Parts: sequence; C-alpha cells; structure tokens
Amino acid sequence: PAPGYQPTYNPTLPYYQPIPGGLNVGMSVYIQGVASEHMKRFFVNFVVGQDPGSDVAFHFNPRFDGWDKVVFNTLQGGKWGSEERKRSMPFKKGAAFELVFIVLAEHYKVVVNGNPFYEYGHRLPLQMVTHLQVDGDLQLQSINFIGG
Ligand SMILES: [Ca+2]
Repeated sequence: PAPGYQPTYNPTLPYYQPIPGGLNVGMSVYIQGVASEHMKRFFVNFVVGQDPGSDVAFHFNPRFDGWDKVVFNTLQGGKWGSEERKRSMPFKKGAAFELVFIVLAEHYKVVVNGNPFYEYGHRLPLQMVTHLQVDGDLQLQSINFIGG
C-alpha cells in the first residue's frame, strides 16, 4: 500500500513505494532503523519511476568492502555517473540510527543521528523523482515522509 504522511512501521525489505505527492522542495524522509550486526548491503534510492532500470536521481550507498565509506551517485539513461565518496562511516555495527534526507533546492541534505553528514547536489531535476527504494539486510523500524 502507498504511504501517506503518517509513519509506516516495520516496512518489509526490499521496499519500493511511491513518494506521497511526488518529490518537492522542502520534503524530508525519516528512516529509523538498526544497522544489523552482519549487515553487508544497504542502499536508499530516489528513483524516477517504478520499472527496473529506471533512472536513479540519488543513490545513497554505505559500503563495507575494504575501507568503509558512503558512496553517492546518479544513474541516468542507463549510465552511472561520477561517484562521490565520503570516507567515513556514520552507521555502527548493531547500532540504531536515524537517517534523514531533506530535499532542498540545491541538494539532498543527509543527516545521521542529528549530525549533518553530506550534501548531494542535484544532477537530475528533483521533480522527476517518484519512488523511494530501500534494501539491505538490516531492520527498519519506520519510514516517514514530511511534506514540504
Ligand atoms: Ca570494511
């Protein structure tokens, strides 16, 4: 079922749902979860459409092979762009987290546990984004959309 502006508790992964009202400036996405002890995969995508192969305006991808880092990128016309990386890891083994994306005119502002983490500049117009996709072997307590 499509989300509204009330929290969705214990969503099942993989999660792939339409953003209520489409994506607009001022909107925030709140994700409460726990980064599992044996978590190997985790990503959040702001997607243009619901079909496989759809463009991804913003791919947010904590990575753990070798040195831990968070990767940020865009998939457009079947092509991945130049990767951005932040060489630090704000998620901790087995630890609860609050992950927030605030959609501003210039960038997605990413805040983790109340601490500003990154600002991903828009590459595709943010208004093209229609769906939120989340997957990984972690446990989500809730996903919540706050309208702008
Ligand atoms: Ca590692």
